[PDB]
Amino acid sequence: KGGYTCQENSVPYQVSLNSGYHFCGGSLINDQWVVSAAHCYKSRIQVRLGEHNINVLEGNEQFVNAAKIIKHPNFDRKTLNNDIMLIKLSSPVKLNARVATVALPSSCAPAGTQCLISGWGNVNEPDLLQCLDAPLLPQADCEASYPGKITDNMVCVGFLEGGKDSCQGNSGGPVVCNGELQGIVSWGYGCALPDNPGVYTKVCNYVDWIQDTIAAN
Amino acid sequence: RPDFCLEPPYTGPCKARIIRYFYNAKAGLCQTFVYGGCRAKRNNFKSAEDCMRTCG
Ligand SMILES: [Ca+2]
Repeated sequence: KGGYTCQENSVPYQVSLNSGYHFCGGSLINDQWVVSAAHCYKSRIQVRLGEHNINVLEGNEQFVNAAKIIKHPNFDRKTLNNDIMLIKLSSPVKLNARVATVALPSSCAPAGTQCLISGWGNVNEPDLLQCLDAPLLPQADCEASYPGKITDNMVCVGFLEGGKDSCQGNSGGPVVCNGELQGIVSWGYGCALPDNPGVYTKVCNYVDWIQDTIAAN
Repeated sequence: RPDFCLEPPYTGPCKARIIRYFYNAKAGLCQTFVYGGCRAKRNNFKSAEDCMRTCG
């Protein structure tokens, strides 16, 4: 764990992917497109926006069905390399104070940059959006923690001493640094274990693929 | 029964929250567990029927 409950609607680009229940997160990058992790693929997905407590109808939510789901063409289910996926919504959503988009990276954020990670974890009890402030770690530290498992399309975010980390339910969610989406919650060995910080898809390596895909679809 | 049916459920390294079934040797039946979305082991089923058929 280690996170804290986010201030209500303070992360307006955060979405919940639901196929009967919440199973993954995602980010709204424009009024009709969401970015998430490829391992979050399901044939039928309902996107829920403007959420805080996913177990109660609060009044600010928008429920929209996914029209097209496009996984990165080179996604590897074993290594998790290229763990990224785009979802086009059935219809554009209404952008407001509680539902907004997040900017794609203008470049790759350097190690040491402080970021915000968010998501819901693992029927009437409150299930509130959680937040965690954590820095991007240097590649060498990431590699040392996961020998032979880190590719150039991944980045570690968190603490080598563990204690604070993203966990199950968080996959596909945003890692935002200086107002730009720099990572997507992907994997890790356990959660919050020392010497095994979370691994995230490095979004700056995919800006052109994202833009090219949205334009062609 | 097969050896993989006696292994504890495996969440895996991915961080999705997907409910799957696994055969619980001590209980004598299949129960649910949270699967992470990648690298599933064999004691992981999309339905109790399948789980009970394969590991019952
Ligand atoms: Ca709600």
